[PDB]
Amino acid sequence: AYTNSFTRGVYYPDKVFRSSVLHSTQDLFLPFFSNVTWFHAIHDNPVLPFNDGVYFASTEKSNI
Amino acid sequence: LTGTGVLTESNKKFLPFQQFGRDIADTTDAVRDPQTLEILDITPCSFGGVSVITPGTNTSNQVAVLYQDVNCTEVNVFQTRAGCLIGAEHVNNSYECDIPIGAGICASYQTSQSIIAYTMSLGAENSVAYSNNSIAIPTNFTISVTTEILPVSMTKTSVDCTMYICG
Amino acid sequence: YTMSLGAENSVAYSNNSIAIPTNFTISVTTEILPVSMTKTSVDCTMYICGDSTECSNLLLQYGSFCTQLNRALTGIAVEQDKNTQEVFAQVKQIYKTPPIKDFGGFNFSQILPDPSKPSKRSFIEDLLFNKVTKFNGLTVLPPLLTDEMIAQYTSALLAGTITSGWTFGAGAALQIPFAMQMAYRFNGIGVTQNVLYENQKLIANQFNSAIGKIQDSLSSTASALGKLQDVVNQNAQALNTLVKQLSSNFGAISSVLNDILSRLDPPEAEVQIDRLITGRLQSLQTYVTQQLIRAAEIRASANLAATKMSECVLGQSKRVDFCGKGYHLMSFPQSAPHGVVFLHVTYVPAQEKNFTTAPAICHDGKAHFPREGVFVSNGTHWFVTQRNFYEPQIITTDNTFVSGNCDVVIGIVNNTVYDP
Amino acid sequence: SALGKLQDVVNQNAQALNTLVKQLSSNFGAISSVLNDILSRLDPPEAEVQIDRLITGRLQSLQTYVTQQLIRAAEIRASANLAATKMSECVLGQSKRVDFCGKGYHLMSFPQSAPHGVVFLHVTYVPAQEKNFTTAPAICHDGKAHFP
Amino acid sequence: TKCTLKSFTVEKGIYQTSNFRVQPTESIVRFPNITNLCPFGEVFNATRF
Ligand SMILES: *[C@@H]1O[C@H](CO)[C@@H](O[C@@H]2O[C@H](CO)[C@@H](O)[C@H](O)[C@H]2NC(C)=O)[C@H](O)[C@H]1NC(C)=O
Ligand SMILES: *[C@@H]1O[C@H](CO)[C@@H](O[C@@H]2O[C@H](CO)[C@@H](O)[C@H](O)[C@H]2NC(C)=O)[C@H](O)[C@H]1NC(C)=O
Ligand SMILES: *[C@@H]1O[C@H](CO)[C@@H](O[C@@H]2O[C@H](CO)[C@@H](O)[C@H](O)[C@H]2NC(C)=O)[C@H](O)[C@H]1NC(C)=O
Ligand SMILES: *[C@@H]1O[C@H](CO)[C@@H](O[C@@H]2O[C@H](CO)[C@@H](O)[C@H](O)[C@H]2NC(C)=O)[C@H](O)[C@H]1NC(C)=O
Ligand SMILES: *[C@@H]1O[C@H](CO)[C@@H](O[C@@H]2O[C@H](CO)[C@@H](O)[C@H](O)[C@H]2NC(C)=O)[C@H](O)[C@H]1NC(C)=O
Ligand SMILES: *[C@@H]1O[C@H](CO)[C@@H](O)[C@H](O)[C@H]1NC(C)=O
Ligand SMILES: *[C@@H]1O[C@H](CO)[C@@H](O)[C@H](O)[C@H]1NC(C)=O
Ligand SMILES: *[C@@H]1O[C@H](CO)[C@@H](O)[C@H](O)[C@H]1NC(C)=O
Ligand SMILES: *[C@@H]1O[C@H](CO)[C@@H](O)[C@H](O)[C@H]1NC(C)=O
Ligand SMILES: *[C@@H]1O[C@H](CO)[C@@H](O)[C@H](O)[C@H]1NC(C)=O
Ligand SMILES: *[C@@H]1O[C@H](CO)[C@@H](O)[C@H](O)[C@H]1NC(C)=O
Ligand SMILES: *[C@@H]1O[C@H](CO)[C@@H](O)[C@H](O)[C@H]1NC(C)=O
Ligand SMILES: *[C@@H]1O[C@H](CO)[C@@H](O)[C@H](O)[C@H]1NC(C)=O
Repeated sequence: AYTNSFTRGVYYPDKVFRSSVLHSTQDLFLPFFSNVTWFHAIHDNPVLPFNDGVYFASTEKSNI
Repeated sequence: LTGTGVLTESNKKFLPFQQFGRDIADTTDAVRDPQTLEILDITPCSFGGVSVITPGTNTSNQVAVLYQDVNCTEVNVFQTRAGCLIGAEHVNNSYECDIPIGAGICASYQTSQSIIAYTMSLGAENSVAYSNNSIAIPTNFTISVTTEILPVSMTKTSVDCTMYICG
Repeated sequence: YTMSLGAENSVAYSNNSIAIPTNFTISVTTEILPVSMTKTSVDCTMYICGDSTECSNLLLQYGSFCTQLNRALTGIAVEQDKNTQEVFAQVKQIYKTPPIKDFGGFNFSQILPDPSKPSKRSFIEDLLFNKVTKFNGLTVLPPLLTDEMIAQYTSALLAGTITSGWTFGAGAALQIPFAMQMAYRFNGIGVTQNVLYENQKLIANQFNSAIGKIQDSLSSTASALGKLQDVVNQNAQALNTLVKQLSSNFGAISSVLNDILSRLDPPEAEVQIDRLITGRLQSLQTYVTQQLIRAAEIRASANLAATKMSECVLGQSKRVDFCGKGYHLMSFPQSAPHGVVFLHVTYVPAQEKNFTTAPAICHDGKAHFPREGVFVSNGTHWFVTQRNFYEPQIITTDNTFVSGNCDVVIGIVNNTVYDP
Repeated sequence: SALGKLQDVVNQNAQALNTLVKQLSSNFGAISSVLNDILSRLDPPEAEVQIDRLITGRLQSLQTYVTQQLIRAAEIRASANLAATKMSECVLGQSKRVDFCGKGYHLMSFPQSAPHGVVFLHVTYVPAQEKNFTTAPAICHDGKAHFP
Repeated sequence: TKCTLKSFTVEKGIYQTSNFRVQPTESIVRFPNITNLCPFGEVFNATRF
């Protein structure tokens, strides 16, 4: 299964405070609208590659 | 992280994970004190330039000193928007600009004599006696001759690049 | 798509047809010129070797490379004030309008100083200032003439133009009723002054409407000040690039000089410092060269602005399209951030008719030519009228002159010439 | 001070040449500014490096000089074009352009030569004395409006 | 000024002769108060070896 990553996967590249500024930086980011594999936990915990870094997200209602 | 500057209190709301701030030029703007979680601004220590305002040495050896873009703190002291001017007397009377300082302030050597600083005039005020039925028509005239000097040419220099570099 | 270049419009040319305007419109156009640029100053020693004795000692081996950049920047800073002085300080006295604005119906309240403001600028000037918007040894010097003083110079020039026409430029300001000043302005473009006097109310209303349109344009069109915003942006970009260049390594192990000095012994630190000095000196030389070229462009613009001020505001321009499209009457200066704005008042023909014409009229065998104007026919009767405004008059010996005879002039027509 | 516009050009060119010549005394990182002292003391493997450093410094100095001369030459060219325009429209003719040929109403001009420049003597008509008169745009006679 | 212009006569005007720069008076060294100590006590002052 795949879903749309939309605009998720952006993190603060460093610990520098900036305001009212557009800052251009090159780092390991999740490409926008890329495909991320969708796993389910109903009614599935495989081992995945790590490559050069992994973005992880989950949705919860009972802290599974 | 090291540097030189003046540390002052600030009202910048740093986020708990942010430790340093930067300006548009990528220089350090502020830091969070690692012992007490307050934000301190970093203002580089005052710097600028020293200008000497003087009448020609054929008249007097008295000079005035302008410290550009500084306050009259770190340095007969007159604070102007051009910097801190020391040695020139501030005179309320305006005159034609003589030795320009900047930001509307000029200095000159006048009256016992000393260097003074003042806001320049720009000329005498002269209202025109305008009305809807009055015309001024010249009755006499003067023929004047003025001199306008323009550069036309410059010295035709020539440099032997090989002999200059590797003589 | 392939661009057009405009509508196609053939002219109804023929050997005996002339179009002469019967009505006119007074238009006001806005011309914005840069006059000055930010008087930047860079401390080459502090920029290259900030608070570093070793770097300064290595820099001293390059001789005058450092101080000649300070010299070039000083020259630029000085010529920026020379440019401002040459553009605005063209009037020997500070003139002011009378308290009673009895200018023949012409409303100047939107270009004259507003006494209620903290700085006596006009409404339009206030609109202009509201549209146009480090510590590494880079400083900015203030201008010699403050915005208030520039506004005072433009006020003096405007009051002179309004109350004395062009007379204040040549010598003393000689008061003249504004309507008569406009009568001279009309005569200067080949339109007889009675056209002004008979249409004084219409002309004043057209002028006031054109000024209102200028106000709406400046209040609504942000792009109007692009010529000045581009200069401000170029100078800000040059300074931001110069400062950003300090973060470059230029081949060194680190862009931070203190990190090199604290980690390497002199035999290697001196090499890394020489690399940083070379990179930063090249950056300064590039900046200074770009500033000299931009300063030359600004100087050319300031010289053009001063020429326009002298031959447009202080006088009346016969130069086509020098002071806006149309036949130039008068111009009014307005100040702007690092520049000057000219409001050009021009006479533009508005409505025209197709008339039949002739180069000359025969009476008793004599060839009569107009003293001023041209001969026109409405299809039954021949008249003489001024070339720039239809105003038919009976053809008389006081309108025409005799030269030669009917057998020489090509296209001469038969009519009668009235003898008063 | 009347000839400052020409003296400043002469001074700028003299200063540029003095700076260019003085740049030969700089080391630019070399052990010595004198090339013969490097050649007489170091073997080729080191002399070539010291020479490359001096060549880089002196070539950069020449490039700076030439760029400054090109900019100054462009300024002088603009001034010369203005002077030629004034000559044609001021000396050879009569100028209707306000303040192009001096303050006042231009009558005639006379050229004079000067070192590396031209001097114009502008003859202008300037009103000297004035009176306050009452005026009117037109006069009625028999109901007709008369204009001058 | 005389040295800047390389002359013993100075014409009327304003000349830039030297750059002013405030010097620092003292250094400031900052590190957090108590990060984390190391249990060297239980190694040296161990009850039994
Ligand atoms: C117009 O002005 C000129 C000078 O600008 C006057 O000539 C002067 O007249 C006075 C007499 O009051 C003599 O004393 C001067 O020596 C004259 N000077 C020159 C240079 O000629 C002339 O008289 C004036 N004309 C009128 C009608 O007032
Ligand atoms: C010349 O043009 C002006 C406008 O450019 C005319 O003035 C207008 O006249 C109409 C009457 O048909 C009025 O409704 C408008 O309000 C007028 N406008 C202004 C600004 O006055 C003028 O009438 C024209 N003259 C001739 C002879 O046609
Ligand atoms: C000149 O124009 C200004 C506006 O451009 C006029 O000022 C207006 O006057 C009316 C009353 O007649 C007020 O209601 C407006 O609020 C005013 N506007 C501004 C911006 O001041 C002024 O009256 C005109 N004067 C003449 C003689 O026509
Ligand atoms: C061309 O102009 C002439 C001169 O005005 C016109 O002749 C007049 O016409 C009016 C009517 O419009 C009569 O009341 C006058 O008595 C005429 N005067 C003369 C001397 O003939 C003529 O009508 C105009 N032609 C056109 C086509 O408009
Ligand atoms: C204009 O009028 C003149 C006379 O005033 C005309 O000249 C006549 O031309 C014809 C043709 O050659 C001759 O036969 C007549 O003898 C000429 N008249 C005289 C008095 O000699 C001329 O042709 C007229 N032109 C037009 C275009 O009507
Ligand atoms: C990702 O998957 C979606 C459908 O699940 C597809 O439309 C999209 O093109 C895929 N992305 C790429 C880069 O192929
Ligand atoms: C001194 O030199 C200046 C030149 O700027 C000149 O104006 C002034 O008259 C001179 N004074 C004396 C006493 O020579
Ligand atoms: C200069 O310092 C005084 C007090 O030390 C302060 O009131 C003033 O605003 C300062 N001026 C500037 C331009 O910093
Ligand atoms: C100028 O006049 C004001 C009063 O308007 C006064 O307060 C000020 O001190 C005067 N300036 C000097 C230098 O005395
Ligand atoms: C004159 O006649 C031509 C005929 O083609 C016409 O196009 C033109 O509009 C006419 N002029 C006016 C003012 O109407
Ligand atoms: C104008 O040209 C036409 C031909 O197009 C000719 O018949 C007529 O006579 C000419 N008129 C004049 C005055 O030249
Ligand atoms: C005209 O009258 C005004 C009144 O204020 C006066 O100032 C002016 O000098 C007079 N003109 C002449 C030429 O005297
Ligand atoms: C460090 O100093 C702050 C400021 O007083 C204090 O609140 C904090 O408790 C100190 N750290 C520890 C571990 O006590």
